Amino acid sequence: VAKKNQKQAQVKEIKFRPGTEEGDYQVKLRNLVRFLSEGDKAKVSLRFRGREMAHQELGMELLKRVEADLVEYGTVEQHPKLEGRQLMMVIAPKKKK
Repeated sequence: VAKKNQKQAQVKEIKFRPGTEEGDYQVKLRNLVRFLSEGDKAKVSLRFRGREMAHQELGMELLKRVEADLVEYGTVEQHPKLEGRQLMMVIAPKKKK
């Protein structure tokens, strides 16, 4: 049931950045969640700029904490992985197993 249903839906993505302020980190979290709440899929992507080293250890520890922040309103469908020079995570809507 896809690309041929009725209203149909589409997964959304939200980018994040290191050293993000609580304010920006909150609204962003809500957005990502809003996508899950409705019932749609959502994935996060961390982009580094300049010295990725610092963002590497910090960007990693982030997804981990962030993933949990969602574990309460979502679940992990695809463990994070390193791709090229960017990090990406996949969050699934809190529904079924």
